[PDB]
Amino acid sequence: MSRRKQSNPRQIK
Amino acid sequence: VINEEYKIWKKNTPFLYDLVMTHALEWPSLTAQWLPDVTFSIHRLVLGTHTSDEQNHLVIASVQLPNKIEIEIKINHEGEVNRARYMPQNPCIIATKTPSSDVLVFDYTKHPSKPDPSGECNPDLRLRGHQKEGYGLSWNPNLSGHLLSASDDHTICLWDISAVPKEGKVVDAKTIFTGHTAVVEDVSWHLLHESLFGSVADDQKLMIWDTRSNNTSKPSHSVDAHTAEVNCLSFNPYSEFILATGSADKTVALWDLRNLKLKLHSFESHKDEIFQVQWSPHNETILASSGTDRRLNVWDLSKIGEEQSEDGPPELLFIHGGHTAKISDFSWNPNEPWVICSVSEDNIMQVWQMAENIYN
Repeated sequence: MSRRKQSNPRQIK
Repeated sequence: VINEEYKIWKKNTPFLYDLVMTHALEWPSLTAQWLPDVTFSIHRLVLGTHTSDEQNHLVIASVQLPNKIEIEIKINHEGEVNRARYMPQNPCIIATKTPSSDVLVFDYTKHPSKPDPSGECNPDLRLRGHQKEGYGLSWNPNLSGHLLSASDDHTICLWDISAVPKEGKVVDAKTIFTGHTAVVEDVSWHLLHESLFGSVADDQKLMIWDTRSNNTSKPSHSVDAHTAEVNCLSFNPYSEFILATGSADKTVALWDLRNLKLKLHSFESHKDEIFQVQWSPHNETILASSGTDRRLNVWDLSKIGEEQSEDGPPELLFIHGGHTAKISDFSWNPNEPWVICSVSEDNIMQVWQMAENIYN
């Protein structure tokens, strides 16, 4: 588990 | 707070910038780098995806600049792209860091422009050596095909792929460097000396390594660099003794390889952890940094010590306040001076150029 990326990226369609 | 700063940024763009373009990508990218070739002119960017699902791709985007933004190619990738970097000697070749710990190599010219709907990843090389994922990734610009990688496993791996047919094969690391005692956040070759490279880690150290040394567990120098994790470094392309590091301590430090006992300068203005620092490809006194405070700061070391009338120190040339979320990566355009591309966690990619009167 890496602190450098957010745990919940969101899609823009 | 963010929302108010942003409204004030929007009102001021015509006075602070010669160019601002904003684009919301489908998924956020953790990575950004301008490819070196240019065909208004057409420039291209290597980007990646970070998704909540399994639709991951290495991405090449095109950008039209004065002399719109489009996806030119997506290539199936195993998991999110932690970082992607083109090889300076042949920029069709892109290395990528995967969450599995593999480093993958693609020749993007070998792939269909629409990715395989099956979702299979078909890398030209699979580079083995790490036990954990990571971020740092660096091609040696003086020795073709020598690639460094830094990982959360506390190690740096080096591969030499120059004699390997790019036909899907697995290659083990030629050398593994073990001097750090915590996550290695970044690694970078020196830009003029083919044997030298730096690394920075959560142990608060900058290490300088020489590939000519028989000892892979102890670097040539080990520098107590910051009062917290050191996340990024960058060697100056025009000044052979100078490099910079950026840190969770909110500062960028300036170093001289001739005497690393003493930091040369500390650039102070960021309000949160710094993740990226890069020297200008055009101007030896100019560097930039970005990170968690959503700001990208541009610094000019020729101004250290100058009398001012402050809003910040005199070496702070410009604060880019266009992003409203953490900045994951940014890249100076190597063909159009002062153009930067920056990408943030909220899917936004910005391509911008501060007003000429600011640096002039």
